[PDB]
Amino acid sequence: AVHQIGEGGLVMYWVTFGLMAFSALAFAVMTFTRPLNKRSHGYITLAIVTIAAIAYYAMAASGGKALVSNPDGNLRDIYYARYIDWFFTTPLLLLDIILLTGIPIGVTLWIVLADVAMIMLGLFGALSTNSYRWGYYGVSCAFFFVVLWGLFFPGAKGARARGGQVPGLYFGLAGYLALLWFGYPIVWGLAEGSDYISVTAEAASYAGLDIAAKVVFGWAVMLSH
Amino acid sequence: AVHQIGEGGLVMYWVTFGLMAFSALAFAVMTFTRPLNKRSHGYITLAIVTIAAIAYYAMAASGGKALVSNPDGNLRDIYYARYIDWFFTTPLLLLDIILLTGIPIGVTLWIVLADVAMIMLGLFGALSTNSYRWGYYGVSCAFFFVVLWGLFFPGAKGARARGGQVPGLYFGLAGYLALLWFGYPIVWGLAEGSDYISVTAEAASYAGLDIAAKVVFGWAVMLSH
Amino acid sequence: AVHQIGEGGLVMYWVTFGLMAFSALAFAVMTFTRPLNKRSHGYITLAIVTIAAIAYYAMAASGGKALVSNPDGNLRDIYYARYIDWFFTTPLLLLDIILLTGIPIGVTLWIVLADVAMIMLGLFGALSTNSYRWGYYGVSCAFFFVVLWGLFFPGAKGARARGGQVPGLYFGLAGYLALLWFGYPIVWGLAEGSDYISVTAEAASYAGLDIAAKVVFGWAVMLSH
Ligand SMILES: CC(C)CCC[C@@H](C)[C@H]1CC[C@H]2[C@@H]3CC=C4C[C@@H](O)CC[C@]4(C)[C@H]3CC[C@]12C
Ligand SMILES: CC(C)CCC[C@@H](C)[C@H]1CC[C@H]2[C@@H]3CC=C4C[C@@H](O)CC[C@]4(C)[C@H]3CC[C@]12C
Ligand SMILES: CC(C)CCC[C@@H](C)[C@H]1CC[C@H]2[C@@H]3CC=C4C[C@@H](O)CC[C@]4(C)[C@H]3CC[C@]12C
Ligand SMILES: CCCCCCCC/C=C/CCCCCCCC(=O)OC[C@@H](O)CO
Ligand SMILES: CCCCCCCC/C=C/CCCCCCCC(=O)OC[C@@H](O)CO
Ligand SMILES: CCCCCCCC/C=C/CCCCCCCC(=O)OC[C@@H](O)CO
Ligand SMILES: *C/C=C(C)/C=C/C=C(C)/C=C/C1=C(C)CCCC1(C)C
Ligand SMILES: *C/C=C(C)/C=C/C=C(C)/C=C/C1=C(C)CCCC1(C)C
Ligand SMILES: *C/C=C(C)/C=C/C=C(C)/C=C/C1=C(C)CCCC1(C)C
Repeated sequence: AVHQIGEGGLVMYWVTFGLMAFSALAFAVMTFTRPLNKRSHGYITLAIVTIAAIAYYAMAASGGKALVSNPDGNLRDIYYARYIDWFFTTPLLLLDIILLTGIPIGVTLWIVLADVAMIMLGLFGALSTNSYRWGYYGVSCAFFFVVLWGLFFPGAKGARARGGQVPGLYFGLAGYLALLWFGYPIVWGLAEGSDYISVTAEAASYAGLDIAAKVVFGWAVMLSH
Repeated sequence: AVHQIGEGGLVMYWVTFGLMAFSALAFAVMTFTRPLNKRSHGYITLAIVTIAAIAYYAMAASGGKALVSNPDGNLRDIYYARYIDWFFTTPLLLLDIILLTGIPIGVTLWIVLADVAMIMLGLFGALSTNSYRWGYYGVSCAFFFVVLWGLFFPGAKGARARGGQVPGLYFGLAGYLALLWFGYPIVWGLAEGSDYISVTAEAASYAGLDIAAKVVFGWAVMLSH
Repeated sequence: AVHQIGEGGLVMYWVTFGLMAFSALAFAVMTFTRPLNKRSHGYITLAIVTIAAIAYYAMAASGGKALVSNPDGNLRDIYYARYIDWFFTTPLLLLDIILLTGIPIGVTLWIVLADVAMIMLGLFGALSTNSYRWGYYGVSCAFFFVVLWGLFFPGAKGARARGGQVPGLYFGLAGYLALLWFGYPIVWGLAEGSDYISVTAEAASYAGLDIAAKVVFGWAVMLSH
């Protein structure tokens, strides 16, 4: 069988595009308002939703996908565009909260590299036509746990060391992030991995997560400067 | 119909390759002549024409293209190689003149990111098989205007603030750049966009522009240190 | 004919994967042992064998390759994955020894860029379906010689200037590196270039070289801190 997106998925792509694009314009206003030395979280958060807006437009316009054979015998549309999005946006999301903590660049570096490895191995698993897809998935899950360790140990120490409003903002955003980001490997296991849920279900599920992880998250970042 | 390059286009690729490659060797001599602390514009300008030489060789040797369906029903050879070129060379061209101005890195950053977005969205539009090609094009045109705003407002302020020979060199190069770079979205509208002009006409038109934007421009940069 | 890997090549991929992966875990232990300010060669060497482990897994799992027409009339499986590996790992290998020398960043920059050009032009040659493959190869060989010049002239001067244990370590590693890295364009000439040796012979030959260039080399780096 050929498993591709339905109407419900395409509308979710357009809805999600609109949310990201609106957020991008808003955050551009809010950022270029602020003085040059105060723009860091602005630039980062703007870049997150701008890149996601570009990816969502692409997917809504029937780009950024390729039909890939799953070992169950179906051809499934793999939205490689989402991984390109995540390659830039997930390190940016992490930096948005890591920058609160003042930890050394050396520590931040291995957290973001654990994150890019996570995404890249997911991509490779998604483009695999065979059972070795699951080795990619499992090692990527290990790297996700490296990222979480980074957030809840050295990152957390940094935030508590700074004190003031930093711990509340950091633990609030990091706790939300940590819990939310578990949605992604779950959806992947069900979608690109096992070809169990429909591509519409996949698209809608990743869209909901992306709205939570970028729109909700981003507005929270932007509204607490 | 299948729209591909003719002989006139391939010779223009070889001619343009020769011009870039000659310029690269010359600029390598001129740069490694100069002392380590004086090499910046040298390295940048060398990199521009070296990368363009590699891209032009590739296209002359029948690489860097894929046949893509245009909604008019023709298959058109899209030279994705040129966009890979532009991804590196257009930020480098901008840096070549932005470095004259001493503006903050924060400003330079959003100018180059506006530029990379411009190129990338052009690529996506070029690889699109449907009418959403024009949304890519229009937003990319907006980003081009962001780049020009960067050059003619903060960049321009920086140059005038420095004074001396900087304003004359900056406004001369930036004015030439600004006007010349309008050629690209015009050609694209006629070529990758609408499939209106032949691929030979496309190749020749982008070649002429590239010779002006890199060979002429580069020699002007290199001959005013 | 269709030239693809046999069993001997796939086992060599798994063996090589195991060696890289073991080395990655070991080097992770050794690096996160050391204090934050002493981790540079650790991080670099860890990254080398981690990336190679990912590439070798991919190739062992039948990814990272595409069938490409050689002008001799055969279709040959080109392992583009190896070039993606080399794009990151060969600059990292160079930095691992260049960091001993204290030379200016400006010099290190053109050495690594000569190296990335070398790899990229090899990739382009490998993906070429025609005789222009050899122009890519020859220019890439020139860039290899640029890299070696970098190592044996400014890099070497830096090392001798520092003195102490640096010259012995630098010249030992650089001499080994220089000689060993000649294996790659030889194998390429025989494999991706001319389609003369089998893909199994290719895989085994690049694996042997990679084990020498990353496992042996990496253990030597890690065991001389
Ligand atoms: C910023 C840089 C370093 C990384 C971002 C670019 C990466 C993630 C991009 C660049 C080119 C992309 C690939 C180009 C072409 C295809 C063909 C299709 O059948 C499957 C997806 C696949 C294979 C893409 C996957 C994502 C990709 C690998
Ligand atoms: C330096 C990094 C971050 C960016 C530069 C690399 C980008 C622009 C390159 C990497 C791989 C490239 C893609 C790889 C394969 C194909 C297949 C072809 O049918 C259409 C072009 C397309 C899709 C290429 C377009 C350009 C591309 C996306
Ligand atoms: C870190 C960034 C800047 C560079 C690393 C990414 C580059 C080297 C990667 C990104 C996408 C890759 C390409 C994507 C798709 C294909 C299709 C296949 O038929 C031939 C290989 C080819 C064409 C790949 C070659 C390597 C590639 C170009
Ligand atoms: C048919 C479908 C079935 C496929 C099943 C495969 C699923 C595999 C799941 C993987 C579990 C995650 C493994 C990860 C286990 C932890 C590894 C680790 O070292 O990371 C933590 C530290 O680095 C922190 O410092
Ligand atoms: C059949 C072919 C017809 C297709 C027509 C589509 C062409 C669309 C053209 C686009 C016009 C350019 C829109 C750009 C308008 C300006 C947007 C903007 O905000 O940028 C300026 C500021 O950022 C500066 O600070
Ligand atoms: C059928 C197969 C036959 C194909 C033959 C093609 C092989 C071509 C081989 C290339 C030889 C290498 C050329 C390289 C020659 C040196 C060029 C150079 O300037 O580099 C050195 C300096 O930069 C150092 O500072
Ligand atoms: C805006 C997008 C976000 C926050 C995306 C996050 C994605 C992840 C946390 C993905 C994780 C994955 C794994 C842990 C294993 C398998 C592949 C995944 C990439 C989807
Ligand atoms: C050496 C190459 C140069 C200076 C190339 C410049 C290219 C541009 C200014 C391209 C601009 C584009 C748009 C404004 C919209 C549509 C896509 C374009 C990429 C060709
Ligand atoms: C761990 C991997 C290593 C050290 C790979 C090294 C690869 C090279 C030195 C490759 C060189 C090449 C040329 C000089 C010309 C033709 C293409 C090559 C890429 C294989």
